[PDB]
This record gives sequence, C-alpha cells and structure tokens, in this order.
Amino acid sequence: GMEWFPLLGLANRARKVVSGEDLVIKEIRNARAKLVLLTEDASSNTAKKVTDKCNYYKVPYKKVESRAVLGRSIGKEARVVVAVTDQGFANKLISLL
Ligand SMILES: [K+]
Repeated sequence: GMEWFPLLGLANRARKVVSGEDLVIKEIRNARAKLVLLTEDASSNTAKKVTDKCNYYKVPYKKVESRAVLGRSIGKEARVVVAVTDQGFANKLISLL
C-alpha cells in the first residue's frame, strides 16, 4: 500500500525528478512538471506558493506525510517539494496516491 515510494525512486533514477521549490516552480512554468509532490509539514508559505502555481497551470499535486519520507523515496535525507517531469511516471504515481 506504499508502492508510490519505490516508484518515485525509479522515476528519480530515470532522471525524471526535480526537487526544491525554485526548481519545481521552474518546471511548472516550463510545462514540464506533470505531477508535484509536497509534504504535509511544508511551511504554510511554501505550500501556498506551490499549490497556487500548480492550480494556475493545471498541474496535479499530491501530499505525502513528511519531508523524511519524500526525501528518502529518492535517496535523500529530506525534501519538501518535488516534481515529476514524465507523464508516464506521473500518471502511475497519481493512481497510487
Ligand atoms: K525541497
């Protein structure tokens, strides 16, 4: 019931994942982000800025529990926001979240 975790890792090793608020906003603006993942513990300001951007540009977004789990899913210690730049991986992740 946590298949999204290894899948996001697969997407990252396929170089289809970018992380960090600034870089994610860049992918959204370039129409390359097909799914954005943000943590429930993101700062109020960060969550607001990112979700407003996603909604404006019609990019789907989903939230995961913590920055530890999001970071670990892609081999890092912690991440607050990431973007998946491949439609295939995005569609699969959306159905698992
Ligand atoms: K981050």
